Amino acid sequence: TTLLNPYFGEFGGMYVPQILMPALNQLEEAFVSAQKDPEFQAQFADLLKNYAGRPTALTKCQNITAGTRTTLYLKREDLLHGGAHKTNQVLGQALLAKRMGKSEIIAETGAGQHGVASALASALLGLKCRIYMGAKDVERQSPNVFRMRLMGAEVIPVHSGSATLKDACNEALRDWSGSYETAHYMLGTAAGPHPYPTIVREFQRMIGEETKAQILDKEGRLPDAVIACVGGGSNAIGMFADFINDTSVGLIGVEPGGHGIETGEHGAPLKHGRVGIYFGMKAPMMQTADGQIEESYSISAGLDFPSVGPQHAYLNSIGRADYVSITDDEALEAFKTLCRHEGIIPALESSHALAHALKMMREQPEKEQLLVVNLSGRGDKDIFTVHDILKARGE
Amino acid sequence: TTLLNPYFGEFGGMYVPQILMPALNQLEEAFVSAQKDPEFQAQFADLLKNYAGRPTALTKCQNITAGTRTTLYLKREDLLHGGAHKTNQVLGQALLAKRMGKSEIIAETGAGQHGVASALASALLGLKCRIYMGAKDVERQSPNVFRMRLMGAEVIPVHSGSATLKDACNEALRDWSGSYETAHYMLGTAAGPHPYPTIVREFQRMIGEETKAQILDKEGRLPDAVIACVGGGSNAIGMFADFINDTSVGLIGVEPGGHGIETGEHGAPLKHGRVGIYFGMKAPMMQTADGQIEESYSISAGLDFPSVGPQHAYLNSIGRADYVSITDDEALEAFKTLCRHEGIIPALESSHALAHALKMMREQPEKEQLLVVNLSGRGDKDIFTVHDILKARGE
Amino acid sequence: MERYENLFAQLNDRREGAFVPFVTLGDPGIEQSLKIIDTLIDAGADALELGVPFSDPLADGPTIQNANLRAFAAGVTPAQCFEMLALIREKHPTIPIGLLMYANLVFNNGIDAFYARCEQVGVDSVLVADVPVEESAPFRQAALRHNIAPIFICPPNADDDLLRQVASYGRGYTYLLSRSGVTGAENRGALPLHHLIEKLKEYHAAPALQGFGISSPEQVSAAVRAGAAGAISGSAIVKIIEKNLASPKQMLAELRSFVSAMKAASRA
Amino acid sequence: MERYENLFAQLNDRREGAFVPFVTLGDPGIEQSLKIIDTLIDAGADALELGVPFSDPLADGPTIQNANLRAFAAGVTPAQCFEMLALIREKHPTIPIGLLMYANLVFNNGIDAFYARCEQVGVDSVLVADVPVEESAPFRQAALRHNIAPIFICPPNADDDLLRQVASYGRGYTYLLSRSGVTGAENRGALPLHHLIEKLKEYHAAPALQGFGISSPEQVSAAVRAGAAGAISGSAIVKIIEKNLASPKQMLAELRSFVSAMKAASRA
Ligand SMILES: O=P(O)(O)OCCNS(=O)(=O)c1ccc(OC(F)(F)F)cc1
Ligand SMILES: O=P(O)(O)OCCNS(=O)(=O)c1ccc(OC(F)(F)F)cc1
Ligand SMILES: C=C(/N=C/c1c(COP(=O)(O)O)cnc(C)c1O)C(=O)O
Ligand SMILES: C=C(/N=C/c1c(COP(=O)(O)O)cnc(C)c1O)C(=O)O
Ligand SMILES: [Cl-]
Ligand SMILES: [Cl-]
Ligand SMILES: [Cl-]
Ligand SMILES: [Cl-]
Ligand SMILES: [Cl-]
Ligand SMILES: [Cl-]
Ligand SMILES: [Cl-]
Ligand SMILES: [Cl-]
Ligand SMILES: [Cl-]
Ligand SMILES: [Cl-]
Ligand SMILES: [Cl-]
Ligand SMILES: [Cl-]
Ligand SMILES: [Cs+]
Ligand SMILES: [Cs+]
Ligand SMILES: [Cs+]
Ligand SMILES: [Cs+]
Repeated sequence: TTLLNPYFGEFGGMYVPQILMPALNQLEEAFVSAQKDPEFQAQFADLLKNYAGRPTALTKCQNITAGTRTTLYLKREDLLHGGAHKTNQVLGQALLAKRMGKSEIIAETGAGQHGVASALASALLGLKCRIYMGAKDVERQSPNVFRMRLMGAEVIPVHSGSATLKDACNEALRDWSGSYETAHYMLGTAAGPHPYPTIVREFQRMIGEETKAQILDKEGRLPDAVIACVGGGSNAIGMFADFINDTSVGLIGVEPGGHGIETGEHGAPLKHGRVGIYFGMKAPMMQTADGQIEESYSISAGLDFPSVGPQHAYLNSIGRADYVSITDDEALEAFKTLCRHEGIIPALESSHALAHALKMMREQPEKEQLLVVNLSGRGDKDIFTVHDILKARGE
Repeated sequence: TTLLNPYFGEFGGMYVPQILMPALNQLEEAFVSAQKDPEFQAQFADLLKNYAGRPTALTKCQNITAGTRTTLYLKREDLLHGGAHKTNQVLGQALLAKRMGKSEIIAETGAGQHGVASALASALLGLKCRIYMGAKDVERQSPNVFRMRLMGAEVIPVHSGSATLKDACNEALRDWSGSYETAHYMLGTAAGPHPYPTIVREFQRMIGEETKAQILDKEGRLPDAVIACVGGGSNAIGMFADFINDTSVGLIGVEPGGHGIETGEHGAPLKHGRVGIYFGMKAPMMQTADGQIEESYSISAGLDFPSVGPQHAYLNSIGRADYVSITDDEALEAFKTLCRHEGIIPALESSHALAHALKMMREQPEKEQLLVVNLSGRGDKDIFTVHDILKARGE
Repeated sequence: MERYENLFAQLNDRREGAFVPFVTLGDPGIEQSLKIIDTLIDAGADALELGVPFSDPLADGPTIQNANLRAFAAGVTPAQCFEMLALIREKHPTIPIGLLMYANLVFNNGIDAFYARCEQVGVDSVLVADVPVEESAPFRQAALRHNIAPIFICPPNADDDLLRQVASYGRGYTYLLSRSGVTGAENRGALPLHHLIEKLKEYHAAPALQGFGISSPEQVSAAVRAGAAGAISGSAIVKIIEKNLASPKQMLAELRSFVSAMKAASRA
Repeated sequence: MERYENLFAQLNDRREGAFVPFVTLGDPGIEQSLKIIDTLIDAGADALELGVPFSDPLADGPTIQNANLRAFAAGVTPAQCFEMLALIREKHPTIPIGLLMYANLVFNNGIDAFYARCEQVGVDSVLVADVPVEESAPFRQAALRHNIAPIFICPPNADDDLLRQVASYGRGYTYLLSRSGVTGAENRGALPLHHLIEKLKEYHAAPALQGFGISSPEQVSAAVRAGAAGAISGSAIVKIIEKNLASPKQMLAELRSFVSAMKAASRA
């Protein structure tokens, strides 16, 4: 029994060992309670404003759309404290953890942005934080490992499986199944068992709410489409939520195409996977014929995950949102383009969303369209990775 | 002849080769014109708000002042696009460059934050940017070198002298003396020949203006003191300017004490140097008995400069501002403390200001005082340097 | 079939508890795994709990994670597991066989078809580790339609509602979890919780087997003395396999010794 | 004294321009520097421009930057420069000697005292590179009080106001800058700007010497033909020093050859 619906159509649910069900029910009750608590809302709002720096800017691109009929704005989650949208919902979940009398935090991280967010919130609010991170990601997102540790978080490399985000997720959940009496699992994306996809959406939805107010102010209308990259789905659902009932507004989610869908080295289960049960949820996933979970791949650690949050699977199924993919090379071109022509260094995850918006413009350059890209984070964590590539490439 | 006063008492002036005087007069006239131009003011304001992310938050420390009568707020210039206060005045100077019909930018950088700011503004506004950086700083602030180059700036290592900020300054000015017909020198601090100390102050003064409005809103009064680190003096004068006529408000500037004033390895000329003429200005500087310019030292590249802007020398002389020093070890402790107890990773430059505020609190813990520290930048650029130190230290 | 019902009736008549080893099917290869299983039975196992290798076993600690990996290194697939199960049943007609499954492997090509395959080969129960009672309906329905017992878990902190649901929905045996956390020999569970054992009996639940962290005869004795119908040990058994990979004869001798000692403890 | 006035009168009588080499005092050491200077004079230099080594010479390019560094490596200080100047004057009573100074070295222990030291040793002019006319008052006042000519710069883009100020405030000679930028042999300045030369004469300025980038006899001839009273060459001279550090006799022979050729060009 739950207070809220754990499903989005066929997708979602609470597919965890029985041991963890009380913890999920406790979290759901605490969330419902907090959502109606003016003191909680005021505390959360104060942290967002005065600590994290909300509202974030909405920047009109001055250069990259020249000579086309595309107007492009970027929602600047890259300017949020910590450097990505991840910080928003961590502040809410950290307050929930305290509400529930818990003094420890477990988190998984891939790009290290959720880990940095978890570490900073734990330092601020007096929680003991441990972060699981795949060993491959420890290497390719190394600046974030240094950041987490300087903030006093324990960072635990995960060498099992692909040594990437799914492997960190596995270890986080294993840990929680033994430590839930004292530890809150601060899941970092809109996936996993209920109530996480719901809580993460509700604690990210200010992204789209602010976007709407900002675009109305600057343009006097709604966008033709909002575009966001999709790993587990948090930044995209945060941007999408407040627009779901605005039927004219396109919702476009961008999965990582990796080396190309045809190579099998990608992270695009919503469009190229099939429904399965893993990580506490019924959702599209990359899986073998026999139902083993496949290893994903993306140049971007934050998108390198073989599943996707259940609300995205649902929105796709009913046609309310469209999902596409962008390859590593497309993402890199968009990264370079934004750096050189707008003076913004985007996260490689966010570069997938930008790459798709640039394609929408370039494919149909006389199509009048007002677009918003969710620029989910800054690319400081990626500069060494990108440099090494462009050099090996001979640039 | 000038339109504005080039001096602050005895300090300042225009001590450049005769060749450069027309360029300085042209810049001064363009600045005076722009300051009265509503279109220019609107363009600058729009960039600050919608591109850079102003106003920046004012964060109340929740943890580091516990058990004392100090209330401490941090002005969050670390949240500005680019990661430091440097971005504010670069946007204004870049618009001046365009106003004057110039298509190229020269800048010096030490911490690489002014270089990153110069590069991002040049990418946005269509200017060709070249940045001089001492070779020592290329190493110890390496993340910023990668950032500048990805944004298409040319970064030129300077091996002469100390291979630090003064050496980059020297090369920038040498270049400008030959290229001023086409290049604007985007000086990055409140120093150098008139009109730079004035322009930099006026294009940084929103820091203190916002601080005043924010502290009035939250506390219903002015601060007892505002505290800022002082390299050339831009972030400090930006914080100080709007408070100069509020005689009750203390203005405290923090120079780098390096390995200790007594070692001679520091960057604290205002308090430990003597008046000289260098880099286009009459100002306190670190100099030998015979008047050779001494090499400075600081753990922080942004403070590692053997002079100081003339308005700070003036404010000190009349007693309106007080100047102190903080050593490398004090700065490091403040860096660690903010990371672990507030979840903010500060620039090592900014950590000098914080360290002094922490001393004010700890020395007199029952003294009631409302303080603001200008947190001039984020410490992403410093994390490798700090890590290496704490490790060698055996932490 | 009634294999668990018959076993528990026989054990009751002898005033005895069950000892039930867990191994991963195909660890460290198909042939050695079959020999391992025959050894477990010959040494006194009353029933078996058998893992089908899965890519991401989120209720298992390193020891059994490593068992899964060894089976995969030997190229073991669910299809090969079903071939093994048919061979085990053909040799051993009465021993209850329970599978430890993760949901995706059951759900993969249809839940009904999975349970139908289980019936074909003569499996008696299926425990789906990541499906709580709250999500169990299509799994337990399919199990019962194919004469398979669906196994449910009673955690230490189980409330009354959960006790009633587990008693009603489960068959064959009730899993009495020793402790929170994941499988592992090193992390010893608490004594069986008498209150849960007694409540399950009040509600006519299938007999309880205590599992997780049971690695010693003393713990088996303690489970039975507390009123559980028996105990399951996995990691302790698997460690013997892992230790003796280059010494297959020694592996079987040590498995035999251990299983015999654990079974002796069930008579207490 | 009237050393520049006397020189220019003599040169005029001979219908000749001046050739004025620049070197850094004490490059590559005190003794070799003194020999270098005697060689320049013997080879036909009409006057000298002599640098006092300074830590941060912001109007100089790499060649002269490197001259300063060599002097510092030899431990050369301003005090030692003044000792050298006294020795040069004692040998050469009539040759005009001008110092190239940076402001801090003049301002350091008092502007008046600096110019008083210059007079003591028999220096004729001081050019402070980073002090424009706009900031010059205390420098030119102190210079004139100690019978030192303060030298001011006429850049290519000089406006009329600047022309009048330079004519009024300067003495000895007027510096006619070839080009923007910093010192350097490789970056050749334009032809002397006749308009500036003619305006300086209209305003009774001290006679003009063209400097920056003058590295060849042709450029010396061109300066004089355009109506300048002569030309200064620094980097070209210093390169001969730099090239021949391990070969002091060859250094002096090449300096002599070059200076002789540059002086011959001044007769054009
Ligand atoms: O002796 P140990 O500690 O290795 O425990 C071995 C248990 N093997 S098993 O198949 O009973 C088993 C039973 C239930 C499991 O998860 C669940 F409880 F969530 F359902 C996992 C494994
Ligand atoms: O031949 P080059 O190119 O080396 O030029 C040598 C010039 N040496 S100098 O002492 O006349 C000289 C004169 C003026 C200088 O700067 C100033 F113009 F700003 F004042 C610098 C050096
Ligand atoms: C998985 C991580 N990051 C994901 C990420 C993503 C993708 O995750 P969501 O789909 O949950 O927004 C997008 N943008 C940025 C900047 C990101 O850091 C992480 O930081 O742990
Ligand atoms: C010199 C540089 N930085 C200086 C600096 C300073 C010191 O310079 P000002 O005194 O001009 O604020 C303070 N804080 C930050 C974050 C800084 O980056 C530079 O980035 O080029
Ligand atoms: Cl429980
Ligand atoms: Cl733990
Ligand atoms: Cl626990
Ligand atoms: Cl649309
Ligand atoms: Cl000029
Ligand atoms: Cl150049
Ligand atoms: Cl020029
Ligand atoms: Cl005060
Ligand atoms: Cl299946
Ligand atoms: Cl049954
Ligand atoms: Cl002096
Ligand atoms: Cl005179
Ligand atoms: Cs456009
Ligand atoms: Cs994904
Ligand atoms: Cs306090
Ligand atoms: Cs300084």
